[PDB]
Amino acid sequence: PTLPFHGESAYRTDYVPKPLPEVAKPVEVKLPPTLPFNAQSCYRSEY
Amino acid sequence: PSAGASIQAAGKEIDWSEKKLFRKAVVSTVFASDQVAERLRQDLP
Repeated sequence: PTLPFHGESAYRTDYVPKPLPEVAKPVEVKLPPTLPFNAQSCYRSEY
Repeated sequence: PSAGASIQAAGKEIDWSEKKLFRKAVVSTVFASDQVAERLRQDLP
């Protein structure tokens, strides 16, 4: 009697549509806070 | 002739908006100062 066949292409077995990589690292960063101007001049302190 | 209900092929829309001189670029650690920024400024322990 006829038999079946376990035939696979070498391109089809290894290249199945892979699961998509999980998109990640949406990192957002904040700046250090600003600082006041706590300074004089020569003509504000000494006069 | 009523077989005209179809989404149009060759999908370009003609860009009416401003052209993208600046695309969103991931600015991260090496082009991120900190560190010496509070070492030159001593934000206290």
